[PDB]
Parts: sequence; structure tokens; C-alpha cells
Amino acid sequence: MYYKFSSFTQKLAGAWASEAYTPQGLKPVSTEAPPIIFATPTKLTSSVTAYDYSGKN
Amino acid sequence: SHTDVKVPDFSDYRRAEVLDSTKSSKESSEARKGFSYLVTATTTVGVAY
Amino acid sequence: TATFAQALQSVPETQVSILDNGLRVASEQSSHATCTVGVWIDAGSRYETEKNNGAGYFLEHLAFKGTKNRPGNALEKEVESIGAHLNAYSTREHTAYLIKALSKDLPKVVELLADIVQNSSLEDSQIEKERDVILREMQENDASMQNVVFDYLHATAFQGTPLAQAVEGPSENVRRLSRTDLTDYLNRHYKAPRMVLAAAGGVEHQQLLDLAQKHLSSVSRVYEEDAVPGLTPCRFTGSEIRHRDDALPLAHVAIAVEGPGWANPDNVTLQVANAIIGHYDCTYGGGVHLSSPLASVAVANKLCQSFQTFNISYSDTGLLGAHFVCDAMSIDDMVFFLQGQWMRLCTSATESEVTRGKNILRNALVSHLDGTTPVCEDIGRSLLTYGRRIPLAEWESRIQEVDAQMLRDICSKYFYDQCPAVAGYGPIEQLPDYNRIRSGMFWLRF
Amino acid sequence: MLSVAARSGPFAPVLSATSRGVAGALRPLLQGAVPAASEPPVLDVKRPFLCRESLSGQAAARPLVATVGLNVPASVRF
Amino acid sequence: QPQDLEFTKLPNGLVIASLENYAPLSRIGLFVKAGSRYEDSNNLGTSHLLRLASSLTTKGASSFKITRGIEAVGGKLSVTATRENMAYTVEGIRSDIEILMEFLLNVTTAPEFRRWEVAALRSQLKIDKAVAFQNSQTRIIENLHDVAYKNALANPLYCPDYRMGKITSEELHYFVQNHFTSARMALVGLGVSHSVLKQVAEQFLNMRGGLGLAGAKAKYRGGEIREQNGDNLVHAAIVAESAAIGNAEANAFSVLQHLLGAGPHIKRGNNTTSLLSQSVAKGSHQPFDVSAFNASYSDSGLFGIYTISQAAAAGEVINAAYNQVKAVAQGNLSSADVQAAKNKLKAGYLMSVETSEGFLSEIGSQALAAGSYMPPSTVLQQIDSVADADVVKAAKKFVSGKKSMAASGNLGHTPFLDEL
Amino acid sequence: MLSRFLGPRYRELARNWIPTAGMWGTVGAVGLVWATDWRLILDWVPYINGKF
Repeated sequence: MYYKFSSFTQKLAGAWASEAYTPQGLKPVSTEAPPIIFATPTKLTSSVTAYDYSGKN
Repeated sequence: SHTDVKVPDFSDYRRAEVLDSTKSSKESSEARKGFSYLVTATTTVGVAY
Repeated sequence: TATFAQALQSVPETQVSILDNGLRVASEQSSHATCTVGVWIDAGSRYETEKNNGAGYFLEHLAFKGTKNRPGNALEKEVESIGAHLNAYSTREHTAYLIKALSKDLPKVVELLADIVQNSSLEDSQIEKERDVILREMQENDASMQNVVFDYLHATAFQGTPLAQAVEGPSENVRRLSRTDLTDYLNRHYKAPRMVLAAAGGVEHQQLLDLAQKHLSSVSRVYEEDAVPGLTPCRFTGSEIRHRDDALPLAHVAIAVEGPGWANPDNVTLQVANAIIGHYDCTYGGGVHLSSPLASVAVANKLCQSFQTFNISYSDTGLLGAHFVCDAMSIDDMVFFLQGQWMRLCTSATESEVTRGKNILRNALVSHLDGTTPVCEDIGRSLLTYGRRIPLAEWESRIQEVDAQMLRDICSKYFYDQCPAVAGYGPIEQLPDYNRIRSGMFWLRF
Repeated sequence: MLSVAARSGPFAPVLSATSRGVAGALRPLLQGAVPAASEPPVLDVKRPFLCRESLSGQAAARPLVATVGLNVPASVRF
Repeated sequence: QPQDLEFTKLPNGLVIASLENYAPLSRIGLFVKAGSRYEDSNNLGTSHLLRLASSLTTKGASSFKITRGIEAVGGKLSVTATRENMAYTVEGIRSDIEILMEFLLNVTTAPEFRRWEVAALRSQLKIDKAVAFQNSQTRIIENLHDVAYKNALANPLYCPDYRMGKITSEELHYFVQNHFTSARMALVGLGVSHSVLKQVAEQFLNMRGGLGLAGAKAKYRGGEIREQNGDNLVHAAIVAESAAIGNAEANAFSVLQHLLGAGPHIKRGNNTTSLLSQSVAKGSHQPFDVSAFNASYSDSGLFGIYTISQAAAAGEVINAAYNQVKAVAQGNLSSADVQAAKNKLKAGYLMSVETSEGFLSEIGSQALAAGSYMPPSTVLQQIDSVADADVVKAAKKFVSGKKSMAASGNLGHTPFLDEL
Repeated sequence: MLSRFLGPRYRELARNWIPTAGMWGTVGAVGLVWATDWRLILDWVPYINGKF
């Protein structure tokens, strides 16, 4: 009704009563979340062990 | 939703200086474009000769 | 009479006090009969570990659905007993629960906020209902292409880091969302030293400090594992995401580069750069006489429906660029013109454009801070980001230090010869290839 | 409480229209854009009726009947 | 503490008001009683193009000079319009107020109104009407005003599609010379002293002196309008006539709309204290929202209910809301809910005069209507001096009066006015 | 008829474009010296004193 955190400025701007305080739609139910299909999923791994120093014993 | 749209890993394609997702960029970026423009520069020297 | 600097000097100072818990209690007093009192918490979607991605958003949903002290809608009735407005938001880095009210009800509203801080009852039927509501509003937010492009830009600009994930999280995380992980998130991310209680308007700092010592005493003060949660830096990635769907009438394209962050002062200079380019949409009434060259070219050649420029900052990182909606048949040309303007600011920034951008930045900085609510937001985000409320006189002193030489130096530092992040949505066939955009990010004539 | 637009609470920007000739420093919420919509077809102009004799017969007196032919032009009767 | 607001009634009828806020930025606006109330059927859409002609060429300042001069100093020029009055407001740094007032008064007193400029501007007004009709509340309130009034308030905010390409410069000049006269001007300024405003008003705005062309006198006709456009939601607005502005019955109707539900208070709230939301929520199980509409002008007002519901359940929502208002009109209300509605109304007005632009809008409106300023404490005392019998009488006036219903959506299950 | 190009903004633009134009003139001079093998210049460069 008064302010909504938006407009790409990281700030509150002026917004309507139906947009700042009712951000959900008036649809009865949520419809669907369709999946994403792909050729072949890539591998994910990290590497942060590194090594140590060298010397006697 | 559009929040399901997720970029897969490129770790089998990235350079060695940007493999870590924890350290920041913009420290080794100038070295990377220095290497690439050095390759471009020596090619242009050769074709100019 | 008074000048601008004297008028900015006459603005009252924000009083800041501390608690034994670590709470930051800050207040700005004006002569208004209303006030805005809010709680800002340093816990966004950046603090999640990819298995609790929608946790803070779902807490924002359940925060107003009853507590242990006030079970259910009676809490809501209390906010409607005094005619108060109860608002909240969640970002990728901050969470805020704020109430606009009068001043005479200034005690109880603080107590109400304290309830939402630390006694949020999480009933399982409320979990299922808010799960349905979250799915409904994500499928509603899919319609707004601007938010989709914003999330695409964040996903492709910070890949593999906790800054790529959305505030609301994926749908599957909403489906399998339990209560134990919400309790864990509330325990480990709602602690006292990461909280600012900010008040703006007809308030007294001593009364607000007494109310925070009464109600907001002993919030957590304990990490519960002796493990302080921190924020690692997020790697910027020059990349490109293109969502092609030709059935949409218009295309939205955002191009960004890596920003400096919050504490790096050249932000202010970069604001002037945005003030040179500005914003435009079709409802404006300037015609071909607009001061911005991009806006004048877009009006004259009928290129874009709208464009805007953004400088979004997070903890030692950020995005800096432009976002435009236009038809398909102009997209490439718009990109060209936009890139030209950036290189103009890298090469030939003149003094008159710098003075106009400084005036626009002064107007924006003061005109934003009207009313109690944006002042309270400024106080909370200033104590969370900079650690202090930066006064408007210091903003005026920082603006006055900018000439054209340091502006083109900063623009050459951040814009020139850099890899951008491109997010497109719609009929984006004529959106140029990434090699063309990366070539357009520098000039052969310099 | 005067200022009718501010007196009506939720219907403040519905009862009043605000535009600008010079853009502000603050960027407006919901910038908005006209989608490329369709266009009406172009038809040849019809005869005006600026005398009383030409208006004779132009008034409807029967239920309206449409007719679509294949190689006959589509007609309508009043 | 800033200085008090101070007024001056000039001999040409102009009312100037100034408050020295010592603000970093000053906002200065001129309020003119020249809305769409004053258009007859032969000049429809003239106020819309006059609203969009705030940057055309004037004497002493061209379009290039106006745009490049306001845009260089960082300030802005905007114009707002209800159905009864317009407001041209500039704002900017206090070191720029001289050229800002020069630009504002040159725009609002003597526009040249050249032919090629309005020929360029008509496509812009078409685009403006399209953007404004992208939502659903604007079209249904526009049709509600079309059917609620038979004259002088059925003229819309936006130019009709048949008039596009037909407004000439001559009728713009005619509208300006009739309705931009000095007896109906309120020049208000926040952040500027009374000496500067007084000297500019006496030096520049002695061009017109008359009262101007008035005498609209809107009348009520009632009825209904249906817009089958196939949306899955159904919007409905059912109103009736009500008292004008500046009366105790207007305060009674404001207390009545804040009792029945006058907008949300909590983000994604359940609307616990709204009576209409209570009745529909105890009756239905679908997403909806029901609010109370009140638009009280200087001679007449419209009060009613506004529902957005499903297509298959619009009838039960509208019937539940109407039966709730009928229950309120019979006397089924408690004093605690009336006290809560009074507190909500007081807080709503005080939040409405919070920011500088809403405060300046209030200053200009009260300066136009009354010539002076009532302090907000007197307005709160006038709110507090309303009995619940006045609320019952206002609800009884709404129920027992003829109605105006505007409906949009899939109206197969939407009831007509005879079935309510 | 170039009196349009007299002003402080054009002077600042030209002042910004002096060093880039000077560097491009240096590139053109070095390119014309190298591609023509001018004896007035390569006899002064210490390394290239072998072909003359």
C-alpha cells in the first residue's frame, strides 16, 4: 500500500495495495513447476587440500 | 518456477585461475586478458612482418 | 535564508546505542505524529547451503501467522487495533520486519516486533498453507519478466556461489521443506549481534532504548555451537544466459559488470555514472529533448520500450549495468548504443554531464529520504552495511569531490575492457553473440 | 479530510492520474510497456447522410440477419 | 522547529500558501480547479492532453529549454489530475527554486500550444491510455463513473479513442482561458519563504482575473455495465450515491469504509477485522479480496463495495458482501469496532500527510476548497466527533438507494442488479 | 562556418583527445619508418645498426 522493496535500487518505492501487500495472485491453486531436461549433467567437485612444506623428518 | 533454472558446472572447461568459487575474481583477470592479448599481439606482429 | 549544505547540516543526527546482547538500537527523530519501527536482520539467502534455500522467505511467510504469546489472527487484530501497517521483506543479504504506526502506541508495537523476533510459532498446518501460498506466488512472479531477468542475472553472474541462488529457492525445496530446518535457521541466523532495531519519526531514543532493554533483552546471545557463521567472497563470472521464448511480445535484456561493493567509496562516483544515463520509459514526456543521449536516441529511433541503470551492492561485490525491455527488431541496436554511452564515460566524460549527474544524485539522495519509512530503511541498512549511519552532509561532501577526470578513471576501471554478464528473456534472436558484446565493451579508437 | 485522492485509501492512484513532463531523479515503480498489439483492417469510407431523403430507409425495423456467401459478398439486413 | 504555514488571499482571487521547512529540497505546486469535470461532450479528452502538454513551447521558454533546464538542475516537474482539479508540482534544490518557479508558471499560465507539437503528442496520449488500462481496477472505476453519473463526472481521466487525432490547439487554448483563471489557483510551497512566492505571484500572474467558466452540477443516473472479457477473475464494483466533501456525513462514510474494510494492513494478511472479509471468508474457500470504495467530490460522492473473486463464485462473494452491509445498516455493529475504525481512519490520514508530496497535496486541496488550512489535530477531533448512529445512517443510505454496478470478467454466474 | 565548434565543452573534448591522437601519430610514424627502412631513424636506434 505504501512501500515495496524493489525497482533495482535496493530500496523501498511506492507501490499499490494489491502489489505491495498482496504479492500472491488470486489464482485458486499453483499450476505446475515443469522440470528442465538436458543432454548430460556435468560433474561438480572442489579442490582445496593443497600441500605442505618440506624439510628434515 | 524460474528459480529452478540453474547453471551447471563448467569446471572441466574453466581456467586454473578461476576454478575456485570461494576466492574472488578481478585479481587474476588482468593476467588472463594479458595472456590472451599477448597471443593476439604476437600473431599480429607475425602477420605484419 | 539557507544554502543546500546548511540545510543538510540542519538535518538531525541518528542516535545509536548498544545493548548487552549486542543489539544495535538506532533512532532518528522528526516532528511527525507517525513513526516507523523496524527490525533489520543480517540473514538473507546468501547464508544458506543449497538445501535450505527457501528458509528465510518461508520464515517471512510464517512470521505474521501467530506466535506463542499471541496465537493466530489475534496478533493481526492487534496490528489492526491501532491502525498500524505491518510490512516485511527478505533480500539476498537482509531481512526486515517493519511497522508503521502512530507515536502514542510506540511501546506496544516494539513488543509486537519482539514477538516476531523470538516467539514465532510454526504450526504444521501453517507450513502446508504457506507452502501452497509460496508456490502460488512463485508462479505469479514468473509472469513478471523483470524479476525473472534479475534472477537470471544473479544466477549467471555468481555461478557456484551462494549468491546465485534465489531468495525464494527452487520449487522442490518448497515441497520437501520440514520444520526442523526452519528451527535451525531461526536458531543460527536470528542472533542478537546481527540485529538493528531502527526507529524513524516521532520517537524518543531514551524511551525506545528502555523498550529494547525491556522486551528485546536476551534475544539469543549464544551461537549454540560456538561456530560463528561468516560470508566467503563470491566469484564474479562473465557469462551469458539466454532464455528463448518467442511467444512473449517483448524482450528483456540486462547487461552487468562486477561492482565494487558497499564500503568502497567509488560507488558514489558510479552513482553519478548512472545519473548520466538515467532511466526512461514510454510514459515520459520529454521527447527528443531529453538530457540523456541514450534516452534521446531511443526516443528518436523508437528503439526501446524502457531502460534503467542499476548499481546493486553486496558485501565486497555487486552488479553494475543496465536493463532494457524492447521489441525484438531493435535489440542489437539498443545494445550498441548502450555500449557506446559506457565507452563515452570511459573516454570523453565532460564537466557539464558530471555536474548534471551530481545534481541528479543530490536530488535522488534527498528525495528518497522523505517520510519515516525510507529513513528507517536507510538507518537499518546503514547500520547493517557500513556499520554506521552515513549523514547526508557526508554524502554532499562525497558528491562535491567528483570531477570528470576521476569519473572517467573509475568508469575505465570498472566498465572498460571487462567481461559482462548478459541475461535475456523473450524474442532474443537478435540479441548479439557474447563475442560481439565483449568486443563492444572496448573501443579501437579508445 | 480533503484531497479526495488521499481520502480514498486503496483507490488513491485509480481515482487520480499522474504523469510527468520532466522525469524525476527517483525511478518510478512499474515502468510499463505497450505490447505490439494488432491493428484494425482498413475499409473504404461509406456514404454520409446529410439530407432527409438519403436518411429515408436507414432506420432499423426488423431483427438483424447476417449472411455469408462463398463467392457472394457478406451482407447484413436490419 | 520549522515556521508555521502562512496564507495570503491576493486581490485577483489567487491563494498563496507557504511553509518554511528549512528543507534541503523545496516542492512548489500550483493547484487549479480545471479537471475533467468541466468538459462537455464536444471537447472530451482535452484535460488529458493538457496534462500531457506540460513540456511544450511557452513564451520565453521552449520545449528544449524547459526539458534541458529542469533536467540539468536535477529537479522534476509532474502533474496530477483528479476529476475535479489538476496540480502542477515542481521540486528541486532550494538554490534552483527561482528558475523552477519560472518554468512552472510559464508552463501553467501561457502555453503557446503549437499545432505540430500537439500533433506529436496525440500518439503519446494513446500510449499513456494503453499503459493506464493495462490493469483492471482503472477500467472498472472508469466504467463505474460512466454509469454512476449522467453528466460532469462521467467524463473520464483518459481521452476516448474516437477523440484521438481530433483535439486541436484551439480547444486547448479555450480550456486554458476558461479554467486556468486566477480565482481558482492555489500556489503552495514547502521549503520556500512567503516573500519569494508573494513577489513572483504579484509580478507574473496578473494575466487573468475572472472567476472562469464553471457550473457543471453532476447528476446521478445509476445502472450497470458488463464487460465480458474472459478473465478467470471477476471484478465488480457496486456503489450508490453519497454525500459530498466537507460535511459530517463524509466523515461518517469514511468511518463506515474503514469499518467495512479499507485496504490491507498486513503484508499477506488475512483481513481479520474487515467485516466483509469476515463474511466472505466464513462463506467461501477461494482466494478473493473485498474492500470498500468511497470517492467524495465537491458536490456528490460514490460509496460502495469492490470485490475481486472467482468467475464461478462471484455471486456468493457479492451476495455475502451486500448482506454484510445490510446487516451493518440494520444496527448489527459494536462500539469497539467503530473505535477501531476511527483509529484506523486517524492513522490513515496521518500517514497520508507523512511525506512531503502528500502533505503538499493536502495543502493545495484545502487551500482550493476552503482558502485556509485546518491543522491535523482538528481533523482528528472531527473524526472523533462521529457517533455510530451516523455510521448506521450512512449504511442505510447506501442500502436504500439506487445502485451503479460495473462488472468485468466471465460474468455467467455474476448476478445482475435486480438479483441483489 | 565552423563557429559552432568554439566552446568549453569542445575544448575539453579536444584536450581529452590530444594524447590518444598523439599516440596514434606515434604509431603511424613508427609504421612509416619501419615499412620504408628510412636511414634517418634506424641509424639512430642502437640495435638496428647492421643493415646500413
